[PDB]
Amino acid sequence: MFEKAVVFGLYSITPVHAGSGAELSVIALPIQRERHTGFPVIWGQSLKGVLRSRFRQLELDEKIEVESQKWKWKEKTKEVLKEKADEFIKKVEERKRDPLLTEIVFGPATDEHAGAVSVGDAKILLFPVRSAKGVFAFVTSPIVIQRLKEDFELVSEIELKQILSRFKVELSNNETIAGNALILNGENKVILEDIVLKVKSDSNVIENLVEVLKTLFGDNFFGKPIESIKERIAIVSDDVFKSFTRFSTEIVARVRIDAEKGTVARGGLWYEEFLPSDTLMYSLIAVGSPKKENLPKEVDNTQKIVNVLKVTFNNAFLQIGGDETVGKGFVKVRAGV
Amino acid sequence: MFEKAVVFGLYSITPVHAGSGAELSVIALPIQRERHTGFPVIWGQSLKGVLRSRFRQLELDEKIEVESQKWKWKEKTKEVLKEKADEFIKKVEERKRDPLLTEIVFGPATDGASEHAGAVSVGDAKILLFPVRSAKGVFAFVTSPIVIQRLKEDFELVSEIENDIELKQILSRFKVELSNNETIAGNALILNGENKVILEDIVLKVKSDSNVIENLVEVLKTLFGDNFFGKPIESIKERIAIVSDDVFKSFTRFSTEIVARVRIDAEKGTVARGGLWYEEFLPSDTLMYSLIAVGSPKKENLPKEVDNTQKIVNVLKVTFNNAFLQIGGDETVGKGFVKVRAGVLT
Amino acid sequence: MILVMKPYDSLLFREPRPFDVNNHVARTILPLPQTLAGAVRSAIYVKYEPEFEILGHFFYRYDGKFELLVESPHDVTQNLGLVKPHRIDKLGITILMDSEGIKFRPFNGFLKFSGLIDYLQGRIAEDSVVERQKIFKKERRVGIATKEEHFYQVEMLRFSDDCGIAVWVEDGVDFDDEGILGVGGERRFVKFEKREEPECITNLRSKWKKIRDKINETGRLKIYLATPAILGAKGYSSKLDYDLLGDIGIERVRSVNFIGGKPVIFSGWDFVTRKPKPTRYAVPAGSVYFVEFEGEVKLDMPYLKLGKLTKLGYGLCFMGVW
Amino acid sequence: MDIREIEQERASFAFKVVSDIKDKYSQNKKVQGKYSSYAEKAPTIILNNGLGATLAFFLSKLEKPIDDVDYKSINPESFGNAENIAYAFLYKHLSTWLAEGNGKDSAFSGLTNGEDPLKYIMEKTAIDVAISTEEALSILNWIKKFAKAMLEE
Amino acid sequence: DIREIEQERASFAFKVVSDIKDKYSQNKKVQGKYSSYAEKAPTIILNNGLGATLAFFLSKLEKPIDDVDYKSINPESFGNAENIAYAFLYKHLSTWLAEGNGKDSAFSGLTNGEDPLKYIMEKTAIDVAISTEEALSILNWIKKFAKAMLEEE
Repeated sequence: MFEKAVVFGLYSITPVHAGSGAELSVIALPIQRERHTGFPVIWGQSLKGVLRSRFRQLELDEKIEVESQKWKWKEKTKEVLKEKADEFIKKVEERKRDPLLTEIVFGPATDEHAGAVSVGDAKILLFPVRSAKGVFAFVTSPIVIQRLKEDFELVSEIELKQILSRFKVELSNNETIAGNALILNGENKVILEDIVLKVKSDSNVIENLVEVLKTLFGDNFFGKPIESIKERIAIVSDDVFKSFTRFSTEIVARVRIDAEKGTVARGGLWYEEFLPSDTLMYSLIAVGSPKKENLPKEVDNTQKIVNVLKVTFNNAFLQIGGDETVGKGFVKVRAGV
Repeated sequence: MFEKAVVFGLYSITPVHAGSGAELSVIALPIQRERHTGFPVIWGQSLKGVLRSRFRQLELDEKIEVESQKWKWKEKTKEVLKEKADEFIKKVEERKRDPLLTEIVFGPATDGASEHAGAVSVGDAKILLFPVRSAKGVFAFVTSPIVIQRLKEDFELVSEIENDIELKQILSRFKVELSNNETIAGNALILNGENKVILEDIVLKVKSDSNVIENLVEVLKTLFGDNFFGKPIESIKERIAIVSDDVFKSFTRFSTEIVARVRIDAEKGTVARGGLWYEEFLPSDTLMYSLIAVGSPKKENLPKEVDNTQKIVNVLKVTFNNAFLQIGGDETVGKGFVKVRAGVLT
Repeated sequence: MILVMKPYDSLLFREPRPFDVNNHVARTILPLPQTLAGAVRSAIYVKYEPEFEILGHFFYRYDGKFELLVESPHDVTQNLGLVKPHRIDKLGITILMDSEGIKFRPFNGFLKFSGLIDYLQGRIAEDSVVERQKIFKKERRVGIATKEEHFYQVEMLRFSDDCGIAVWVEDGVDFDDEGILGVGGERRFVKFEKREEPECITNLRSKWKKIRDKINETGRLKIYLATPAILGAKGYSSKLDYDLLGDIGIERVRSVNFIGGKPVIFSGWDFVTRKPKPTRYAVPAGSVYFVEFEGEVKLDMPYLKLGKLTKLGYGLCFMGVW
Repeated sequence: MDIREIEQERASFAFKVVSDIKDKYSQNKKVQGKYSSYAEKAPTIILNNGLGATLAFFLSKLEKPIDDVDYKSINPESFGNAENIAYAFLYKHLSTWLAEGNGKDSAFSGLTNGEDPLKYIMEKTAIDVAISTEEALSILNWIKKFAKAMLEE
Repeated sequence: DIREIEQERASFAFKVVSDIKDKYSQNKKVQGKYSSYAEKAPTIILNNGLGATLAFFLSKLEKPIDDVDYKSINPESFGNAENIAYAFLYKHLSTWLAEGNGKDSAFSGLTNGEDPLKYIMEKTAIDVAISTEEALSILNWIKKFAKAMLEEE
């Protein structure tokens, strides 16, 4: 199964609060965090639930143009199913089912077969921390590069394969490797939100990381110049990076006000935690050949079923988490071409 | 899922104190800031809370004009609900449920949470122009390429939502870089015979380029018209300064107002023991812009005048353009008032 | 040929309790050999009781050196002390002895193949054991998804960044080396890889003669269950059939002593008939059988397959001395 | 070198200095109350005017000529009035925290690298002064908490 | 890198106060008179304006107006201690308002081309108000440093 795979990228335009956690240490609703590492994460189960719904609503509006040809789902099901396809049309319009093409891609609805694709967990790749010079910095960890090193080998692999093995850096708890826009002038040191870091001299690690990003997310970087990003990577130690993700996220106090008195209601006060904006996530999308059920001629093999997913989702803007109405969740996606 | 996006300019006429109770600091009561940058910010939950409260009040008082016609929520409830409408209005009369248009736009009350959601998604108010004192002139409106890049990235969101093309072409020519010891400011601040401007306590050499401020000025005219919140925009173009990202960060962190409030014992006539606390306020004449994304109304059985998002948009634009709100709470001491001017892009 | 299977994300292996709409909480169990056997069957089918035999599966950790981790034996106390059954002719009963008290708690964890080459002799070092937390953790995802009640809790296997699952396959039956396949319950996948047989196996394979002759001369043999086995003849029973040891050449058995945990209850889905497979009970992995054999063992390999479904990976047993 | 270790160092240092002041000046509550009020007032002065301005303002309340700006040479016990003693102690604590942290053995050894913070403000860039301002605000917050906890007025 | 004007203010004030302390360490009267004049100067500037204060400094110096170039004043060439203090104060104020803390410094000086007295003579009131703010700020810094490190009377 899952003959090939494609790489997705995410970039929080607005702070994201997706899911919760079984820890519940201080904040009432923390964000989904990995167990062994403690990094913030977007589970593939919840990430699929917004990927599929966005794909579904496109079918009702017929904007899934395949091979530069618009898709018309009403006739396609009749063309490939017939007989009860008219009843299939009624069931889909009854909200008891889902459009045909999506169920080949994202699996059947609650009411057979399986989806041709699998949605992996969205592992963090860049985290924003307030700095002294270079107002905010994109911080990573050496093992985060290691995680990206193995996963990226599934799609790209050959020049990037050779440079992928070059990602091997050991960092102490205070040294760092940072871009020019973050290093304090004269005093070769970097300050990242109350923590003083010493810059370690290097000329490959930061360049290599931004090299694979361009080759996997295009020359443009989510609406910003790529060169303006290369000066703001600050690779820190694992303990420093782990500590940042636990404490540098936005904890937002919230309360409900009753108009009868104008004050707050008793017990209606809690704190919720949000992933910061400008957080470059990435999730591996595994795609396989769909189950043969008289599918249309455009979705036979895996290479055709991945192009539709990549094209329809590149430069998209979907909402994750449970705070859509208050402007939380919008993320720009860049599929890896 | 969102068809139309309407921007929301905010101009503070009084100091604004958006309280941030999730701060482990006893020095003062800080205003919430973007943690990863330090810029002042107003969360959508706070912004939507004052929008919904104001909108509900207007519907209750029957002041909203829909399609250039008055709106009667009581009459519309019978047209929408028919049966059990009298039972429903009892909940609103008991302050247990919100009127129809409020529930359609922002969402239902807490009791009817699972019934449906709202039609609008109130974004986050981010900084666009910061007022700092200057040696020449009363003060200056300050921004930075990071804020400009953020504003340009915001139009991409609107352009993609509405499938527009000219929206991303508005700032496609904006390529402004600034050294730490450089700035681009109008002629109302430049010191005579020096090409220097002194913002707060920083001397900045003035760069020689006028296109950056000119194209920036007309961008606000696209979103806010010629009337810049009660004054001509050309009258304030001369006092707009572009500073580097780091220099702007220093202004945002430290130039915000800090006020030492106190309480006094009535009997003794002096300050009561332990009754002394200080607060932080956003300075007046601070320009912030939000971004409201509105989709089709989820709740069905709705009147034709609020059929689509375009119908919903005209309700928000009419009822909120050139209107004064109270964001954050220090109302009893006259803090938080802000002028609001909406408007769709080209 | 080993089959390294590094999980990209966490993995969940479905316990027999149903989970569709009512039992929303879905726990996880250790990967049964049938699941990995089916995954390998899918892999070989894509590349080109199955016709090929899978010896078994073990955990592994790759931190500079690549080592395979075997489930912690039930013969090891929590204080890293072996337990030996000695019989009391005065009372006519046999008890398990740890030389530090009649009561003990088995040590949960793992045991590297270096441990195996030393544990079979009758001693265990300190570095030969690894705790459970160093390999995987029980990460429980919550609130995944008229859907007010669909929120369901799921517990997965959060492997450490340097730890994965390795599947042992007999020499030959070559197929695709690098790729990705789906394993588990809720749709997940691993980045598997084909690697030459590790030097640990040949270390234990070469030193098989020494332990074999020690067992032969001492008249005592211990059998360690690397993977669970279904040892029943008609039904499913934990009692070791004496004929089963007759294959290796045991002329007679004097006494058999076995210590193991609760049995593992499992089934499967018969894709041919679209119906669930018959439920089976298997002796849990890590149990050890202490026997007093008469005769000699002529097995050329340090392992043998016991019970049914041995091709999947069940019944991987090691001959050791006590 | 995480955030929590820095907070640990701040708490330990603030408790140490506040306990030292409480023990040494236990009898006279006037100096204790003056120190507590001056601590609770200090960070806001830094925010409104700046670290250099408030450092100079502290140095101007010593009622005795100073040969050269230096926190080590100070001796608050010499002065008579409680006001000058409190100002001297607060300035000494602030400068020693900003110049040495909680000692060279601790994880945080200060920012100015042994220099007088007034001199550091004098000849360093604005970014370093801002960082020292944040550090001073944090340590003053901790000092205020501990002083309110223990010192009596 | 950028440098805040407050840093230049502090550096200039410390430089001038340390210079007068080191040069006239034996002269207690000079130090006391200079401290008193520095503490009394801002009030005079507020009451009568910056130009009146600058001219009144020269009135005690006995030097005539319209030949006022601060570079051409030897402040040590006056016998009286009061004259010495007034010359030092006038030279420091004029140097700050004409050159700041140097050309290379962040503050290059407001007038930058001639003596500030002439600047007040033949320039508009907005510029003299800016100069008055600058003079008040530098006078505050100098007064702080003098009250701290210079012997009073």
